[PDB]
Amino acid sequence: DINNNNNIVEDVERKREF
Amino acid sequence: YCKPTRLDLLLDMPPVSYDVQLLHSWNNNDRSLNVFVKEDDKLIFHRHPVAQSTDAIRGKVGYTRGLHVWQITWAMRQRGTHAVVGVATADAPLHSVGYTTLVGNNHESWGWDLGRNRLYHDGKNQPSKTYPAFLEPDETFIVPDSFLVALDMDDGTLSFIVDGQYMGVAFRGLKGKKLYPVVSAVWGHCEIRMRYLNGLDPE
Repeated sequence: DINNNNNIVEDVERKREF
Repeated sequence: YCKPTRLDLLLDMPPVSYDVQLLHSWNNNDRSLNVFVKEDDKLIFHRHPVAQSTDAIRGKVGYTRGLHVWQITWAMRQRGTHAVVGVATADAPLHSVGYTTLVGNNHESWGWDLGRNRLYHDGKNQPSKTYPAFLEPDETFIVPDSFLVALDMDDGTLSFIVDGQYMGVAFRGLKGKKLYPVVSAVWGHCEIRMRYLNGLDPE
């Protein structure tokens, strides 16, 4: 995306906060 | 915009050894889990390329007194839309969803957005401020890859030095807190170096 990120890689910090 | 004498003194001192740099470096036990301290290069963290995420990490030491200066290196091309540099208490959050000015978005952090040339503190409730303050309103100021952060816990201020030029006090009101170096980032695979240079006790 615009910040060199993608949707494939896991958002570990978000899942840690759940 | 003239360096305080105490700062001039500190900046003149030879910088501390790598061993000492490591004592003040990024804390891999005090981070968003979307970043990590590089094993082979412990002054540098790497941010995983997570979409719609803003991520921070604090340095190992929270300062309560004295003058402290460290060097940040953050390559222009790895800044993205929100590259923020400052300090935080231990309670500041180290992550947000979306791309935002995480450092300075709350009462627990104070940040300079390097791209916007703006300061943020309690940013959901207070307006941001232009920095360096001499910039006319539409005026561009390019922050180079490396620059210095000066936290004076005795005076209770945070200032920045860019290519040897004191850029002025950015924030005041920091006396009596315990403040840690912090950055927030949004760019996938960005690597950000922090090198502690020196500190001077009060007197």
